Amino acid sequence: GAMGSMERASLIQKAKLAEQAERYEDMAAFMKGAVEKGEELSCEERNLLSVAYKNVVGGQRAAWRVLSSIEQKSNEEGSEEKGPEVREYREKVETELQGVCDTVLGLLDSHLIKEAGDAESRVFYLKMKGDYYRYLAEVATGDDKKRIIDSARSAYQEAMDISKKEMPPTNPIRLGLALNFSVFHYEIANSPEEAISLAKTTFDEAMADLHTLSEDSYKDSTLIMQLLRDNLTLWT
Amino acid sequence: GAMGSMERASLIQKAKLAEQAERYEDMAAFMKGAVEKGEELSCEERNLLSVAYKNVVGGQRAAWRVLSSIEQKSNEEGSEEKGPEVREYREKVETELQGVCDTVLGLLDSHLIKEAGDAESRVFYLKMKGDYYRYLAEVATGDDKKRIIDSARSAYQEAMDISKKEMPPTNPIRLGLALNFSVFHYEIANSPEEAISLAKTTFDEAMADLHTLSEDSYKDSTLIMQLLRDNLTLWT
Amino acid sequence: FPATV
Amino acid sequence: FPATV
Ligand SMILES: COC[C@H]1CC[C@@H]2/C1=C\[C@]1(C)C(=C(C(C)C)[C@@H]3CCO[C@@H]31)[C@@H](O[C@H]1O[C@@H]3COC(C)(C)O[C@H]3[C@H](O)[C@H]1O)[C@H](O)[C@@H]2C
Ligand SMILES: COC[C@H]1CC[C@@H]2/C1=C\[C@]1(C)C(=C(C(C)C)[C@@H]3CCO[C@@H]31)[C@@H](O[C@H]1O[C@@H]3COC(C)(C)O[C@H]3[C@H](O)[C@H]1O)[C@H](O)[C@@H]2C
Repeated sequence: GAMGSMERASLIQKAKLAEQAERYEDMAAFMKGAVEKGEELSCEERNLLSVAYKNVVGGQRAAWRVLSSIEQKSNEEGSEEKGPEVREYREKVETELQGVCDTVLGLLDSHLIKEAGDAESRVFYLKMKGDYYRYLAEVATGDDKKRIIDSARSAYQEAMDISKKEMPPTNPIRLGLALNFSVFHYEIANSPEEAISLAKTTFDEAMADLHTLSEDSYKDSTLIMQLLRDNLTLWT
Repeated sequence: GAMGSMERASLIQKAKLAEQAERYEDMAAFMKGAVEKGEELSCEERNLLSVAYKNVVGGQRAAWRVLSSIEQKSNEEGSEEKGPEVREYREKVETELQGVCDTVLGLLDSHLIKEAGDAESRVFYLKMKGDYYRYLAEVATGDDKKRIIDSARSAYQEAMDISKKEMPPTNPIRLGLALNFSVFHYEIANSPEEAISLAKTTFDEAMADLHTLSEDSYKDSTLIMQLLRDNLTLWT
Repeated sequence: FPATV
Repeated sequence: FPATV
C-alpha cells in the first residue's frame, strides 16, 4: 500500500486533519493505512475509520440514487431514447461504490473482526460489516443478491446477539446497530413490521436505562434514540 | 487520455449527469475529454467546463485554508511541536491543487484561447486563465511568486480590455471578470484601492445599462451586481 | 430516506 | 472571504 512507509501515529494524525478539512477520501486512505499496520484499533481510531468510509460511501450512494432515478425515468413510456450514457455512468459510479464496500469488507475480514474480542470492538466491526453489505445490496440485481442480503443480515444478527448479552440498552453502539438493522429490515428485507418492532423495543428498553447514566452519557444515548423515534414517525 | 474512446456528445451528456449528481471531479474529467476532441466549445459547454473545475479547485482551496491555518497556529509561540505531519499534508493538498490549476491552464493554452475569436469566448477563457493563476498565487511562496501574480494580472487585463471594447457593461461575463479582477487586486496584489475603484465603477456602469435589457437578462446581470456590492460593503 | 448512523 | 464567480 502507498501508506506502508508512513508511521501509524502519523496516519492517525493525518486522518484527523483530513476530517477537519472535510477530505474524507484522504481520511479513509489514511485509516486503511493504519489498519494495515496490523495492530488493533482503539475506540477513537475505530470511530475515525467508520466516519471516513461512511462519508465516502454516503456520497457515492447519493450520486447513485440521482443517476438511478434518471435512468428509471428514461425507461418510462414516452421517454425519448437517449442512448447508453445514463446506464454507463450509473454503472461507473456503482462499480466505484462496490469497490469501496469491498475494501472496507476486506479490512474487516483481514483482520479486524477476528482479533476483536471486547464487545465494543466486535459489535462495532460487525455493524460495519452489515452496513457495507447493505450498501452492496442497495445496488444488487443478479444471481448474488439474496446472498448479499443474507450476509448483511448475518453480520447484523451476530452483532445484535453480542450487544444484547454484553452491553447496556443505552450503549450508543448497541443503539446505532439497532437503528441500522431496523432500516435493513424496512428497506432491504421487505420486513417493515420487523423494522418497526425492533425500533420500538430498542427505544423503550433504552428509555428505561437512562436513569443509570451521567449527563454526558445521557446526551449520547438520547441522540440516537431520537433517530429511532424519527424513523418510527416516518413508518407509522 | 482515458476519455479518448468516448464520443464528444457522450462526454458532454455525462458532464451534465455528473453535475446533477454533484460529482464534480467526474464532471471535470468529462469536460477535459471534450476539450481534447479539438473542436471549439459552445457557450453552454464553456459553462460546464468552468463550473466543473471551479467546484473541484474550490474544494481544494477550502481544504488548503483549513490546513494552512492549523500549520500557522502550530508555529506560534508556546505551541507544542507536533512533527512534520501538518506541513506534509498541507503540501499534499497544495500539490494536488497546483496540478488541477496546471491542467486547466494547459487546456486553455492547448488550444482553447488561440482558437477563441468571439468576445464571449475569448474573455471567458482569459478570465479562467486569470482565475487559475490567482489560485496558484494563493499558495505561492518561492522565486516564481511574482511571475505567477503577473501572469494572473496579464490574463485578467487582456480580458478586461476586450470586454470593454466588445461587450455591454451588463454582460455577465464582463461583470464576473471585473468582480474577480477586483478580488485579485484586494487579496493578491495588495491593491485595495484599485479593487474598490474597479468594483464601484463596474457596478455604476452596469446600473446605467440595465434599461436596455429584457427581464431575463436583467436577472442575470443584477445577480453579479449584488456580489460587487457585497464586496464593496465588506471593504468599506 | 430513513435515518442510519 | 470576498465573492468571486
Ligand atoms: C459502526 O457504527 C458506528 C456508529 C454506531 C453509533 C455511533 C457511530 C459512529 C460515530 C463515530 C459516533 C457518532 C455519534 C455522534 C452518534 C456518530 C454516528 C455517525 O458516526 C459517528 C460515535 O460517537 C463518538 O464519536 C463521535 C465522532 O463525531 C463527533 C461529532 C465528534 O462525536 C463523537 C462522539 O462524541 C463520540 O462519542 C458513537 O459513539 C457510536 C460509535
Ligand atoms: C469564466 O467565468 C465564468 C463566470 C463569469 C460569470 C458567469 C460565470 C459562470 C457561470 C457558468 C454562470 C453563472 C451565473 C449563475 C452567474 C455562475 C457563476 C459561477 O459559475 C456559473 C453563467 O450563467 C450561465 O450558466 C449558469 C450555470 O448555472 C446555472 C445556475 C444553471 O445558471 C446558468 C445561467 O442561467 C447561465 O446564464 C454566467 O453567464 C457567466 C458566464
